[PDB]
Amino acid sequence: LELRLKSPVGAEPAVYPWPLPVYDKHHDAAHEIIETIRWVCEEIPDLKLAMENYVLIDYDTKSFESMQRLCDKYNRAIDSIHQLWKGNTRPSTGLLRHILQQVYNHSVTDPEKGETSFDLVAQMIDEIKMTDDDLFVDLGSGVGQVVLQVAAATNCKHHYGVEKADIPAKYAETMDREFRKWMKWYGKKHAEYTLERGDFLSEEWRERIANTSVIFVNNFAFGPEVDHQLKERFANMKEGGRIVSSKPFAPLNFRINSRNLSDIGTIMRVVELSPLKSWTGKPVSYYLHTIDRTILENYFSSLKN
Ligand SMILES: Cc1ncccc1-c1c(Cl)sc2ccc(NC(=O)NCC(=O)NCCCN(C)[C@@H]3CCCN(c4ncnc5c4CC=N5)C3)cc12
Repeated sequence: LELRLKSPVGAEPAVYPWPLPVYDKHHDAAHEIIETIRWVCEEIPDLKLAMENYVLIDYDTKSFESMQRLCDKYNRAIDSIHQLWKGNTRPSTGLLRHILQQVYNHSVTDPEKGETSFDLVAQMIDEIKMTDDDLFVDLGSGVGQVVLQVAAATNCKHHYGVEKADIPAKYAETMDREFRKWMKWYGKKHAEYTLERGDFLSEEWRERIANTSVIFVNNFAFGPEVDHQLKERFANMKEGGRIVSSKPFAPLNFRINSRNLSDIGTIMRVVELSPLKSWTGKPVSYYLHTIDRTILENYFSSLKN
């Protein structure tokens, strides 16, 4: 008693047991199956032609037979297309959102222990414009969704996620497995990444932060001691190093003077960025900090002149 979806690239099939799992009040495996089929049909125009029209319209998610017939029709169309062909690119943004949701639903089995975030991360990725020279770190990466989104979208040398908390770091291990598996199932390419359990305030992480060109950090809920210690870690970063955060680490209007020479504002430019400046989501801002020690050098040059 199960349902199978054949991979469009010949990987192992996706196997779902019956009764199908319900993930939450807004997500279930039946709709995940239907949406997976629809995404594969977008990926492969021949597949849409091979598949009969009525199949994705006339379906009963509460009927094993109807869900089985839907899977059988898609599976037969995959076989016909595989036969036609007998004669790895980066996923689209829409497909990537589906993959990340699918990876999360299969990994976070008990959510008690995405949408607006996804589109915001996509905006941040578009603004920062990382290259193969960059090293990316999401400081306090949770279950790893931001790292997975960035790794699937950019060509950074490596993407890292560091998470201290036990429950998220444990779920991240499954998120990592499920992501690699689903990305292979669709035949989609992603850059290298690592989800690690650790403390970003450790001695090991002091040098790693110093050597990171792009840091993303959701610092909104951090205490003043974590924030204070992070500013100290950022003070070792290279010129041009960037920090994208949910709360600024220095004032937007920082003005260097004789009384504030110890502030992080002496060595970084800070700008408030917003998708509102065609966005229709939450009126949210993010903060881009760029390491620039010329702020401090110019102040000293002006003291001597
Ligand atoms: C996109 C977005 N959507 C909604 C709101 C905001 C945003 C947002 C911006 Cl707006 S900018 C931006 C940049 C990055 C990110 N990334 C993530 O969201 N990444 C996932 C995510 O879940 N991030 C939060 C994980 C929090 N953790 C459980 C721990 C809490 C305690 C601390 N901690 C911890 N870890 C390791 N060592 C440690 C510590 C403490 C001391 N030493 C981590 C997000 C955003």
